[PDB]
Amino acid sequence: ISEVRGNTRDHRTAAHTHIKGLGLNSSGIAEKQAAGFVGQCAAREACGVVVDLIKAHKMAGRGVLLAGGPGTGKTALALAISQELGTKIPFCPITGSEIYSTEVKKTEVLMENFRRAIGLRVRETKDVYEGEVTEMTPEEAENPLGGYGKTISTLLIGLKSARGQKKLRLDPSIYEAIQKERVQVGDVIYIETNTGACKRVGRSDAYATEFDLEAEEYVPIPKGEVHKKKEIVQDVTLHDLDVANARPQGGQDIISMMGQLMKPKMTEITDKLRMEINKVVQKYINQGVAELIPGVLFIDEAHMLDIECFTYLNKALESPIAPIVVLASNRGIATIRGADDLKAAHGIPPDFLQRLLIIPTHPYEPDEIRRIVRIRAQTEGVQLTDAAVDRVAEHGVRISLRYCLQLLAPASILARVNGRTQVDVQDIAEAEELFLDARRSANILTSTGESGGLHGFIS
Amino acid sequence: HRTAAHTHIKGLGLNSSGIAEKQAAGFVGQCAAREACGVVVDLIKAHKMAGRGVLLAGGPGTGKTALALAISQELGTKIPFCPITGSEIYSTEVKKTEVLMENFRRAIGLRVRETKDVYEGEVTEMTPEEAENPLGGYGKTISTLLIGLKSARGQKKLRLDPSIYEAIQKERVQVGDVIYIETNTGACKRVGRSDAYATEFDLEAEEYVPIPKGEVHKKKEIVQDVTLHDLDVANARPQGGQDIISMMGQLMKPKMTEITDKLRMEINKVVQKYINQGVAELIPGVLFIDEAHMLDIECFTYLNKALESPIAPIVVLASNRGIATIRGADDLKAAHGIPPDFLQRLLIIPTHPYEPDEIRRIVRIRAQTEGVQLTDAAVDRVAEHGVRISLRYCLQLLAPASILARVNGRTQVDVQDIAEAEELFLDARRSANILTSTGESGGLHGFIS
Amino acid sequence: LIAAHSHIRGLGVDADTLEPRPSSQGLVGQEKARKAAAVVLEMIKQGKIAGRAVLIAGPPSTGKTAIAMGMAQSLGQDVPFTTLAASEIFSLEMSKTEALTQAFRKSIGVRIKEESEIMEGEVVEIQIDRSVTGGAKQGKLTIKTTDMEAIYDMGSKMIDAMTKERVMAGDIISIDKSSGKITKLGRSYARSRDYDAMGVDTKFLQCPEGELQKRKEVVHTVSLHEIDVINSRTQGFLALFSGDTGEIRSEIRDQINTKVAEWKEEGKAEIVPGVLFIDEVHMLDIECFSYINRALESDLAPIVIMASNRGVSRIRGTDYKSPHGLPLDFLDRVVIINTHPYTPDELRQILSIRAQEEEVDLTPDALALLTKIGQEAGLRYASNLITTSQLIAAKRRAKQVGVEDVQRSFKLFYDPARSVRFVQESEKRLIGNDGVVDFSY
Amino acid sequence: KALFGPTPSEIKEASFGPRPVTLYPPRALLPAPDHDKQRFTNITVPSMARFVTDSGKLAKLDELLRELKEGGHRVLLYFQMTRMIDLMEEYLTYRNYKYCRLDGSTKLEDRRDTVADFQTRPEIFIFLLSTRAGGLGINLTT
Amino acid sequence: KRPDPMMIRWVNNKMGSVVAVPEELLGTHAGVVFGAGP
Ligand SMILES: Nc1ncnc2c1ncn2[C@@H]1O[C@H](COP(=O)(O)OP(=O)(O)O)[C@@H](O)[C@H]1O
Ligand SMILES: Nc1ncnc2c1ncn2[C@@H]1O[C@H](COP(=O)(O)OP(=O)(O)O)[C@@H](O)[C@H]1O
Ligand SMILES: Nc1ncnc2c1ncn2[C@@H]1O[C@H](COP(=O)(O)OP(=O)(O)O)[C@@H](O)[C@H]1O
Ligand code: ALF
Repeated sequence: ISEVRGNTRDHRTAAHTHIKGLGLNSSGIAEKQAAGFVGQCAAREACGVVVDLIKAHKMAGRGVLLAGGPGTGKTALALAISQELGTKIPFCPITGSEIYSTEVKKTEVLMENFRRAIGLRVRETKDVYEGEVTEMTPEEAENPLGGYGKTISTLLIGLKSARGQKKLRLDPSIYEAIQKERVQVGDVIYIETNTGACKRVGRSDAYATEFDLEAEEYVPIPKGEVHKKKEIVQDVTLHDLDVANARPQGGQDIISMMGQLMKPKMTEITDKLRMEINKVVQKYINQGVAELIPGVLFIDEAHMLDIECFTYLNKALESPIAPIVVLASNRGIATIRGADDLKAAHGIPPDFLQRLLIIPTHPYEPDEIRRIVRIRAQTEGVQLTDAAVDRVAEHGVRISLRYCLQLLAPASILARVNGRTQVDVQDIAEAEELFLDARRSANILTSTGESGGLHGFIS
Repeated sequence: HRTAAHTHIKGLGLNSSGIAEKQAAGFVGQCAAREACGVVVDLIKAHKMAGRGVLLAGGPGTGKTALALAISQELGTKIPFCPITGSEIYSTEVKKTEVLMENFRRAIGLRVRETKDVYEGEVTEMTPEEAENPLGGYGKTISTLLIGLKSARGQKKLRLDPSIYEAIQKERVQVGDVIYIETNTGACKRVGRSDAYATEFDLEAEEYVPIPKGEVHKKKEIVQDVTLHDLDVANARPQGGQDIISMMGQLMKPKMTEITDKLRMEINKVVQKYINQGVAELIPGVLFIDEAHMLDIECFTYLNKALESPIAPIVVLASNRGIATIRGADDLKAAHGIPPDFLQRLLIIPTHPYEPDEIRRIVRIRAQTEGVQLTDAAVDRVAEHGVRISLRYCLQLLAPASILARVNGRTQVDVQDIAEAEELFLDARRSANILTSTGESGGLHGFIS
Repeated sequence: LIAAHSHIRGLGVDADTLEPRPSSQGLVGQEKARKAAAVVLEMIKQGKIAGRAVLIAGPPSTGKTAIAMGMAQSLGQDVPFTTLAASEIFSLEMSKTEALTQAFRKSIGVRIKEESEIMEGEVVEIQIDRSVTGGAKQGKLTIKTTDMEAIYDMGSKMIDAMTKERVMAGDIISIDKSSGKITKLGRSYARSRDYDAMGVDTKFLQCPEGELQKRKEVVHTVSLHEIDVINSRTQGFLALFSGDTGEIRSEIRDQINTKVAEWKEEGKAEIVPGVLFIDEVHMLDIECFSYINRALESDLAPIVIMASNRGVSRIRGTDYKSPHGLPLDFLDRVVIINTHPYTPDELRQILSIRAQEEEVDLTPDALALLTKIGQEAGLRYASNLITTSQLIAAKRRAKQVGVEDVQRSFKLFYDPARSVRFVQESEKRLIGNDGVVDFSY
Repeated sequence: KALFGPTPSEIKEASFGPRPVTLYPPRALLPAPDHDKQRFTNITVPSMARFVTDSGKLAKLDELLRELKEGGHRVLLYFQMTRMIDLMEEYLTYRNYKYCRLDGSTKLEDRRDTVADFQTRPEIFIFLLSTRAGGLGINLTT
Repeated sequence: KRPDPMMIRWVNNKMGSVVAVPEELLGTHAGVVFGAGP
């Protein structure tokens, strides 16, 4: 049906594709450049302890602040933390701007993400019989019931898979499932042993040629064993348990079915539900059938949170089940987003800041900027003459790190369209002239928009 | 049983002449205000008036809310007393002027005679009859049900319309059940099984009930108390029919709606029929808007028209504020926080601070109300607060002091237990000093500004 | 997990004298405030008095939440203790007034008793009849003790339960006849061999003895709010949990208040009034305070406890300041508890409890240094360094947290005051309140 | 039709047909009521527990008869009103108490029989008994 | 009493279980599962 593309796979490169980890010794000391990082040895070592905090299940509701100017690698450090944890531990990134939902109060939006950052791992065994129905045969009973004339003591079903077939002897009550489900010979079904009922996947595509037209799609014969008994490990967040309880999905009545045909509007999940969910979760943890695996809620531009968000986070972080929260901020001393009379450092209320482990991120030396240019070039696949490297690094000292990382691809285009397989000073000197930085542009504004005028900028 | 701020207030404590006894029904003083509240009770009990406004005006803790709750007791249970704060008016579902109208009509009551015309019996037969419709695609439809009802002194066979069969069906009625049917609403209730065949061995946990005594068909009469707002809500969210709109209207989430003047006017016509039919007594009541300074200039400008309505309750406002900015009208200051052209509409009952001997009396009334047996030196101690501190701070100390005395093994509170209560539990002013002295400079241990 | 207050296991007072011990049940110091909270706790338990507002006041830290969490532990599970952050009240689904009304009514329990009746026996036989093409079902259960056999008729709801539970002969089952729930307790017979897919060979049990029916007195506690939600509705009682409930009409509450009183007079219910704890109470608006002040005055009002960090501070929604940021005519109705910042030996004792709760073996000099840090950086920061130094010690395989680990932790992680200096030392490179910044070296 | 489901003749036709047929809708799509006892109406039925507790005399009598029954104390109840001894046996038949009745409306041979019945067999627990018609002459020494 | 025309009956006991089918359903589609269709 679909025409599979045989062409080679490759990965897009984004602003942080070069970062692969925190780059630490087994002693936890930062290597001066490793895993894509250059410098920030203090902040990487601190994040390494935070990583070991998260992997140790004693933590609940601790707070971290990544504090430092724009460009200083706070986003890179958060992503590196996430990569050090890996996919088995939740990392839930948001900005403060995402909390201003129109659809529920923002303390609900934040508590959703707070519970998204908390994972639950449940182990259960799946136990089914599974195949194409090869036969159905009633076993007439030894002692029939009077007045009925028919009495069946067993129904026998043949199931085949790709890997075998079995004669299956079933309690005759399965007649109810077969008759409702309209199971026929050549249909693919499974029998689940916790009910003894059956469900029909479809007709086996071995029968796809029975007619010139039949109104169903066929399905392949199951490629497993005819009997499955498997442990299954389910990734669950506690937010999944919130929604699954607060809006049940499978309801067969008109109001349920009309509900599932209309937009699944968020609702202000009660603390009573969440607190009972916690109690049943803690029960199953004590049974040992589930693991709690708290992860990371990361809030970037946390200075976009307002004082109502921060005061709720006080209560939230005090929960006995809670992720770690990592905050990033760049806002100096600034007015609290929802308390116009109050200024504080980082734009974080002094009440709340006292809870956080602050990690400072510092600027970069000229030689670190150069090393970052080397790492970024080989990641985007660009290759530079050393004089192009030094010119890119020089703009990085004079203007900004980000601006210079953004010159690499434009200059690579200009090089290849000039027939050069590597970029040189002539291309950098050309990329930097097509693509201005904010300062040179602001100078054009300041010179041209000194007044109103037919060709003036507008203000 | 539980003791609250006003549990000692029982009434206005007036003489039959309408003069206030200086200490009666739980009050001390406010005599002129209690006498004015008496004349307001007379204005309410005489049904003749609509839309008169009263303002209780006076500083916090002068008993304005005690006066309003005393009115609520002198009126008794029959008359509607509808208390709200001005902060209840800001709904998220409907405009704030809707909430005012709902409260205006909640404050007008109706007592109405109702005849319930019903069938009751053990279901002895139930036999549906149906038609093959033309091809509408939904298939066959039940045209009617035939149902046999047996009572102790008769039986019927009823040929039901199929909308009553849907009531019967959604009530999960079976043969051998005892059921009740209202011809008023078409509604059905399954009362139980018969006490016949009441074998214990059902998992179904049935209530077996006796056969209805009397005839199958009955026409009982009962007296219902309702407000005008109860009628508004019933007719705006219809739910008493067996039609599809009434059916689905029970499955949808309940939500308030901006009931139109058109509906309210036509319910006046309906209720006036009940009056002319002699089946209803109109009993207008009172709306108490506490904290009326929390209303805004749109609320107050609506109240102009609402009070001019040819039926409206009496409105009692209370405010505790001096010359203050009108909310929603930061350009306008007025006394009481009430717009000056609305204040013209009201009769103002000014309410005054208590004297030190009145405070002593209130402390003793309040102590014995809470069951705090309390020595006279201890009374004098508590009553030196209320003079030097708010009156409320006196009354709030009585419960801690009782606990501390009982913990000290005393049968009764001495001055010592109050002097400990004074130390554990500060007034606002002593706490305000702690703030200003500790927050005298910033730091790790400072209070946050 | 270990949370901020997980060591708090009570208020730490002598139940007879209400005298605070200098350290017990995980609380330390605050003796005046702990005694005051113990008198409040006693008048909570006594139930007699309604609508007392108690404000706990103090600087940040100094245990105001810890005291309130100590109170909650001392009440136990039975008395309602509704924690509310004042920022929860600003719902989009309901007004602040309605949100407060629900928070009050969540704090009053109705404790309702019923005589359930239960069956327990071996299933000897099951018969089920099913209408082809659905609709009606019928059946009989034959169920046994050592002493009885009886045959019970079954309806559709019970047959749904029986088939969902996959009840079979030889199962021991119990049936709560009042709710209709079934539980399989085990089996008396072996699991058969004639059929496949029969599932789990559940626990063996001997047959139940005695009579099949037994009465069972059971007691359930429900809030006034939970009675509100199901009585404002025909359908959709999941709004108890999803929070879909709108602004419930006051006619419903007035009826419920009347009927719950009558249920108390009938002896059907006990009212168990509990606590509403409003933390960060300074975050409410003037409109909220002018609701609480009169909501308190009702006979069904809970006891309301509050905490505030604020000094003489602006009231939200208005132009002016007040003590605690709370209106004066509100504070008129409040008795105020003041907490006081800890001494170094109080800091040392708290940090020892935090260390023991986290199971961290501090060396004595590390506890001394953490105390010195506690005096100057703060108790929360000094607490954060305990779990951090434990991790650093584990990197070097140290069996105890040494001074080197606390110094290493102090180096890696800044306290608030040091971070404020770091901000002031980098005002050029951080984003200012003017939005200006310099990105260059 | 969607809410209340397939019609009974349609169920018969579908179940007796030679080949399966899919009904409309094909089931009742009306939800289950959340209140398992109040269902879809606002009609209330007075409980007999409410009948006991809405009289202070009867609430106190109910406790007393319980203790008396466990004591084996066969007991005579005197009423000044005939309508009350009617209501009393509605209560006594809601409970399991075996009772008999004598009042001024019972006919003379019925009075002999009830008096001799109660005085014969200990099975009867409560003699419901009118003050005037039952108060004189008879012997109730058991 | 002769059994209902359309209630198919399942019964389970120590001997295992059986399904019994009304004589009225044999020769209907509901008989096909039992070997007794039209
Ligand atoms: N120490 C570092 N080593 C390598 N790359 C870095 C480092 N710090 C920042 N970068 C890269 O330079 C850019 C600026 O860092 P970023 O984290 O975006 O700054 P901010 O913390 O202000 O968001 C990003 O593309 C990031 O991947
Ligand atoms: N004249 C009075 N006699 C007895 N008790 C009073 C009197 N005035 C006020 N109180 C009591 O003092 C307390 C505060 O009065 P309150 O009515 O709350 O004042 P306001 O409502 O004007 O703030 C209440 O418990 C009230 O019952
Ligand atoms: N007296 C105390 N005893 C034990 N732990 C305390 C005490 N006071 C504060 N703490 C702890 O210090 C931290 C901050 O105290 P907290 O009560 O949250 O302060 P706040 O009153 O500002 O909420 C919490 O982890 C708390 O457990
Ligand atoms: F005097 Al009598 F029965 F008591 F005749």
